[PDB]
Amino acid sequence: GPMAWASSFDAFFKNFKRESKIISEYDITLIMTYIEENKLQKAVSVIEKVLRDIESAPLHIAVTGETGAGKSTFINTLRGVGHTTMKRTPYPHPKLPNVTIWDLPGIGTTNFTPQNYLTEMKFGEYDFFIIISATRFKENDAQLAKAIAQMGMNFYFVRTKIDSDEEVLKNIKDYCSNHLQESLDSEPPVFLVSNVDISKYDFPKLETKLLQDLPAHKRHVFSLSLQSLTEATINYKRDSLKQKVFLEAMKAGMISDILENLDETFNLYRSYFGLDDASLENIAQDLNMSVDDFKVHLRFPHLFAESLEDKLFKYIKHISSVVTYYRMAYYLQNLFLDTAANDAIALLNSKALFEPYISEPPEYWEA
Repeated sequence: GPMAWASSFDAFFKNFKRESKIISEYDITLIMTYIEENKLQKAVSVIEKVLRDIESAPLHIAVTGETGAGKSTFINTLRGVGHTTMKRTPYPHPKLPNVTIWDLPGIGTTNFTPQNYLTEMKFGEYDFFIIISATRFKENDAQLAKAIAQMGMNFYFVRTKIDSDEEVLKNIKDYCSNHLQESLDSEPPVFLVSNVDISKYDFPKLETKLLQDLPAHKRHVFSLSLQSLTEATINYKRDSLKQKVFLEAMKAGMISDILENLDETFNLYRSYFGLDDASLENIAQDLNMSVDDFKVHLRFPHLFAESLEDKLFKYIKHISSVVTYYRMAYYLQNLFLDTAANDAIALLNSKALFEPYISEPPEYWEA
């Protein structure tokens, strides 16, 4: 009953990295206590509210520094795009409407003190600041960082690196910031980021830190904002989506019918992982084959083809083992999310992997 529901709620969220949890440790213990006290309406009301804040979370990121190719590329990276100003300029995310990346002019190109620069750029609107440079950070930049901390807000230093398509990283950091820990006195990190490959240098560490520092309810929309170009960014999306459908199942209490209603949800999920038709049709042409003949080696198109009801029956018993059960819609969504994430990971090395499926199976499904 309620006690087993509560203990199954607790065990589920222990399987996820700290920085990817879409609800706080406080809200977890809260929902547990209410369920244990059998205040079931109160618990559902809390879960509903949590889901409300996750789905409507705005994300406003201020990117401040000198103009140039590296800065524009990083702003596009935060919009999920792979391509003498004195005003800030908004750049809305093309796929998430609640997300806006702001281009702020470098403080050195204005006549503003740190405090007046921040009020001119309406600092209270943002979730955090990225202070970005292509060369070396100046005393200017360190005093702006100091002024942001004194507002009670977060900043991160990003140095962009021109690339073509270890020792380089250590040398660039000695060049770009050997005077930062003088002006600031706590030691701030610098994140080196490649202008071509988000897998390189410090960008994986940056996504992890930004997630860790954000409020729990904003982690979902941030994890979705980045393009599915590395195993790390795919898995942050996978784990965040899996938590969300579990919360939906917790608040809620003919497989072909259920599948047909999830059809729009399944297409949303495909777009998150880069498996929309257009993305797949493009990979198929680079491989010189029918897109229909391409998808034969992906697991997600034939996932719901031993009869399906028996496979699902056995799937549900594995997911239940470390009993609490949920609606069939929860298990189908969870299964589809693991299958699509695995297919997107395999396509990161598409052509070398054809040498019947190129992806790993979703756990507990085909065994």
